[PDB]
Amino acid sequence: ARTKQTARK
Amino acid sequence: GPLGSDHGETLCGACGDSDGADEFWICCDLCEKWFHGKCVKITPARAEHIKQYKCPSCSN
Ligand SMILES: [Zn+2]
Ligand SMILES: [Zn+2]
Repeated sequence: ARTKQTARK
Repeated sequence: GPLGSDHGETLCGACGDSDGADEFWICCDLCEKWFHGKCVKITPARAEHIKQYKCPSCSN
Protein backbone atom coordinates (compact mmCIF):
# COMPACT_ATOMS: atom_id res chain seq x y z
CA ALA A 1 0.00 0.00 0.00
CA ARG A 2 1.03 3.62 -0.52
CA THR A 3 2.16 4.51 3.00
CA LYS A 4 4.46 7.01 4.67
CA GLN A 5 6.10 7.67 8.02
CA THR A 6 6.86 11.28 8.92
CA ALA A 7 10.13 12.36 10.55
CA ARG A 8 10.70 13.38 14.16
CA LYS A 9 11.43 16.91 15.36
CA GLY B 1 -2.16 26.02 18.47
CA PRO B 2 -0.61 27.77 15.45
CA LEU B 3 -2.83 30.07 13.38
CA GLY B 4 -3.05 29.61 9.62
CA SER B 5 -1.70 26.65 7.68
CA ASP B 6 1.07 25.33 5.45
CA HIS B 7 -0.06 25.66 1.83
CA GLY B 8 1.77 22.43 1.03
CA GLU B 9 -0.20 20.44 3.59
CA THR B 10 -1.91 17.07 3.35
CA LEU B 11 -5.19 16.83 5.24
CA CYS B 12 -6.33 13.54 6.78
CA GLY B 13 -9.53 12.31 5.14
CA ALA B 14 -11.01 11.40 8.52
CA CYS B 15 -10.12 14.08 11.08
CA GLY B 16 -9.21 16.82 8.61
CA ASP B 17 -5.98 17.63 10.46
CA SER B 18 -2.54 18.30 8.98
CA ASP B 19 0.47 15.97 9.08
CA GLY B 20 2.60 16.04 12.22
CA ALA B 21 5.78 14.52 13.65
CA ASP B 22 6.42 10.76 13.68
CA GLU B 23 3.00 9.82 12.32
CA PHE B 24 2.08 6.81 10.18
CA TRP B 25 0.00 7.63 7.11
CA ILE B 26 -1.68 5.56 4.41
CA CYS B 27 -3.18 6.59 1.07
CA CYS B 28 -6.24 5.19 -0.70
CA ASP B 29 -5.36 3.94 -4.18
CA LEU B 30 -8.76 4.86 -5.62
CA CYS B 31 -9.50 8.40 -4.44
CA GLU B 32 -5.91 9.24 -3.45
CA LYS B 33 -6.86 10.67 -0.06
CA TRP B 34 -4.44 10.40 2.86
CA PHE B 35 -5.33 9.14 6.34
CA HIS B 36 -3.71 8.88 9.75
CA GLY B 37 -2.99 5.24 10.56
CA LYS B 38 -4.56 5.93 13.95
CA CYS B 39 -7.74 7.32 12.40
CA VAL B 40 -8.42 4.31 10.16
CA LYS B 41 -7.06 2.06 12.93
CA ILE B 42 -4.24 0.70 10.77
CA THR B 43 -0.77 0.03 12.18
CA PRO B 44 2.39 0.04 10.02
CA ALA B 45 2.62 -3.71 10.68
CA ARG B 46 -0.84 -4.32 9.21
CA ALA B 47 -0.26 -2.01 6.24
CA GLU B 48 2.67 -4.22 5.23
CA HIS B 49 0.19 -6.90 4.18
CA ILE B 50 -2.04 -4.39 2.39
CA LYS B 51 -1.38 -4.42 -1.36
CA GLN B 52 -3.83 -1.69 -2.39
CA TYR B 53 -5.52 0.32 0.35
CA LYS B 54 -9.14 1.25 -0.33
CA CYS B 55 -10.62 3.83 2.06
CA PRO B 56 -14.02 3.19 3.76
CA SER B 57 -15.72 5.65 1.39
CA CYS B 58 -14.46 3.79 -1.69
CA SER B 59 -15.42 0.49 -0.05
CA ASN B 60 -19.15 1.03 -0.59
ZN1 LIG C 1 -10.79 6.31 -1.26
ZN1 LIG D 1 -6.59 11.71 11.03
